[PDB]
Amino acid sequence: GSLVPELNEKDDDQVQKALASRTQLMNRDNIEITVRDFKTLAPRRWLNDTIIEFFMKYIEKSTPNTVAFNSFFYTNLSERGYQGVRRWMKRKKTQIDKLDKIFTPINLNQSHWALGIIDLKKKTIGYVDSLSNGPNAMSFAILTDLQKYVMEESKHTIGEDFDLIHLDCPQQPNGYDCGIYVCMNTLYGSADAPLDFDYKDAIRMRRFIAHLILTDALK
Repeated sequence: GSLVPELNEKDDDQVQKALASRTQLMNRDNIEITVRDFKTLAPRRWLNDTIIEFFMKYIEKSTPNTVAFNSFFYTNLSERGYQGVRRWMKRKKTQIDKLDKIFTPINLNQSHWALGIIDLKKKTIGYVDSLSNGPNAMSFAILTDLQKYVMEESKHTIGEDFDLIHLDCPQQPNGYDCGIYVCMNTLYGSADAPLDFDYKDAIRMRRFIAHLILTDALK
């Protein structure tokens, strides 16, 4: 009972084959994944938005009272404020007051992948970064924006007294696995597990997402 499973020989081979066609692999929940996107899961590649979006949607479907927005959520919120994201929640067929958590993947400066976690139960908003400098101006803004989102989306019933925290997490050994670590932090958060994974667990994530894609995991 760990969270990211080890693939069996048939499933791992299905991944190798799809990675070698270096073709559409999936079109569900309005996410088309090609071999092109699938290959960003290949060893040492930058995970693209589409893979992030797949994984968010998988977390949503596999976690009660949980929303996990795609990377474009935070970009619209940042650039346009609450008004630019005002229908996003309703499109999820739920109300913010009925949630345990909201996950927001954050693409800082086209490259750096980080995570926001709004815990409605714990009444915290966390910034989780695997290539973390400590608190900075960007992390403060994220936290501030995510707080404004809670306050707005809830018609000002909740969020104003949330703890704005910088949540420690496992630090990546390299400068390209941000994406996978966001995914690792999301899965672990969604299970209320401590962020105590290591780099070997992160490499298995790559194979896992690839498996979920190939086995049409979004039902």
